[PDB]
Amino acid sequence: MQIFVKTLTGKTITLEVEPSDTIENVKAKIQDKEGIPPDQQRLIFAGKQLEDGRTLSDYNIQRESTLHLVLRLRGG
Amino acid sequence: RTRLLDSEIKIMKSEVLRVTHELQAMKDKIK
Repeated sequence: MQIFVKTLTGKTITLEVEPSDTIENVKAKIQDKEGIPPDQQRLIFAGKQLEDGRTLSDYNIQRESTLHLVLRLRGG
Repeated sequence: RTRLLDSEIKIMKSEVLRVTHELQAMKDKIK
């Protein structure tokens, strides 16, 4: 199924996934499109933090729902 | 056995949060 990954840069990313897939596989797909490693990636669904140990079905993430993308921001 | 597969899903999800929990305190102590 398709989902939406909305950034805070006004940019919407679409990924073809399955409802039983883990979050880290989705972050691997984001790395496949972009080259950003998953430790630098954070995902938010309806104000809730996503953990890589669970699946999309565990958070009831379904076809073409909207995610949020915030990046790891460390300085110095 | 019906709710044994649903309660194991609650145990496996929170135990995976403990892997990020010990990683949260292991990362906080450097800075």
